[PDB]
Amino acid sequence: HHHHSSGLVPRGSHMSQPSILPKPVSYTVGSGQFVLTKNASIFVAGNNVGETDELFNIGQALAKKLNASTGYTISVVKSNQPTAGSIYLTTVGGNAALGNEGYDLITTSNQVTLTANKPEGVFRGNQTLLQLLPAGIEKNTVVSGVQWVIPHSNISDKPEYEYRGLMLDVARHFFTVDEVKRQIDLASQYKINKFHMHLSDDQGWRIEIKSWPDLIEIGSKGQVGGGPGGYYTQEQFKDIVSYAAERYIEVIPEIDMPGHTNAALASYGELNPDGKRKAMRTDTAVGYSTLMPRAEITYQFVEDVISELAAISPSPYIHLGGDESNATSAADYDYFFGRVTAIANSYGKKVVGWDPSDTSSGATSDSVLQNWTCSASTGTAAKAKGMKVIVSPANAYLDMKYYSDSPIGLQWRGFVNTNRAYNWDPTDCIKGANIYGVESTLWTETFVTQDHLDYMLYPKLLSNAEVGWTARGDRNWDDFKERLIEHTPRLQNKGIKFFADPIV
Ligand SMILES: CC(=O)N[C@H]1/C(=N/OC(=O)Nc2ccccc2)O[C@H](CO)[C@@H](O)[C@@H]1O
Repeated sequence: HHHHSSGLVPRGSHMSQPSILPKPVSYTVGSGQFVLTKNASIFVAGNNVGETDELFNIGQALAKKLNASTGYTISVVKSNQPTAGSIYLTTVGGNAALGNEGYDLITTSNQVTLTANKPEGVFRGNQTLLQLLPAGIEKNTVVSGVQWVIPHSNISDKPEYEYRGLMLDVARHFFTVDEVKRQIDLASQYKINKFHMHLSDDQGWRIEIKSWPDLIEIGSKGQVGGGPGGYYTQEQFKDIVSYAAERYIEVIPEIDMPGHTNAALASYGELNPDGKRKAMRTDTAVGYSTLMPRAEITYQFVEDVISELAAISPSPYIHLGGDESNATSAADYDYFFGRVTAIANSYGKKVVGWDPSDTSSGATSDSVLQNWTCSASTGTAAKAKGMKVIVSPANAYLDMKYYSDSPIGLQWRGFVNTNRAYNWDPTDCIKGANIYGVESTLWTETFVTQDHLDYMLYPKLLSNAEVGWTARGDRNWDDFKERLIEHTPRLQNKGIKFFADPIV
């Protein structure tokens, strides 16, 4: 038998017909079609009144999306007696084998029925439903001249990995609450279920801490290249969390420590050995900054920050960073990370950290390693301690240029085009681990505008999202590539300023 790898498409990028991404466990199509008309309602039915009420909110979110493009006014009904032309969302009789996020979605001529185990699974199923309707459905304004049809079809689905996330760096360049909500919204449509916020680094501090107000008054006032920066009040952070919760997306806030701390060090002189504030940094160097690992003021600071963040962040996880502490000795890093893990745990939070944080003698088996290095020795500690691992290999570093000539992006992990972002498995990063899942990281050294985010995340994130959701045995670049071509108008319709990758 003959085999080959993909080259660039001759003559440039290529960028009744459903376009499901990520690929579901099974999808069959039969004869006939359902027609969504102006008289459609969404019916919801759970196993008890509380569950029905949650399904009602989900139904309303779906109706809002459908109404924007159809111009209809579909409303939602608490009833288990759907009428012909209805969409029906239910958790009654869900297939347990499909888990919390799984669903069956069966479309007949008279009715769409989505059956899940939990409301979360109805929400994930709804993302598929939107992809079964014609391109045009994802428009934010009314589309005319398109019959809103769904082929008679049968889908069963569930994720391969529990953790399927996106990180946005808002420290290097700041993005508004609206901009952050948009990226959360867009990612949710591809079944991303985790959003990691990199809230602080050398060039800026982005979260209001009432007990240390100069973190904002001084530490938020810049960014890479010297713009004005910005920050989130605690009320704004809560709003982001709430918006994410409506999409069954867990928000994990990161305060990076003991390295990548210049913004805090520039805000408070007492955090520095010489008692003087550091100058703010607007360059892109990494590795040089450190908290004082043997000063109690350091641990008081971390505790105040953790206390306030814990109060407003319902996720059971807090990310404490731990990458590139090149100005911290191995012994002091071990000690430091153990102390801050104890603080986090006392405030009811489990710690996530970049490698090599798993090597801290103060880590517990409840701690989580974010494995970005992906070397043979990375996560040896995590594995021995029974710590879950989230992988972020080169293929998940979405800030990497697509090609040598990309006008934005970095290249320290090589170039990562749409194909590279697809052709990998989490076990390529680490073997012998309990892999919790995958996280796409969008660092923002070189990204200033919303269009820059769109360009780098789309289509790269679609590739990563399928690696997280679809089983390895069912992943195939030739298949995905052709599906991606088909999906292109949907990206256009959503207003995503994607890169038309020539490998697609
Ligand atoms: C965990 C992580 O990725 N840390 C830093 C980081 N790690 O940086 C490198 O080590 N870059 C580098 C390594 C060797 C040679 C040249 C650059 O990469 C990101 C950008 O992709 C930065 O935004 C992060 O702060």
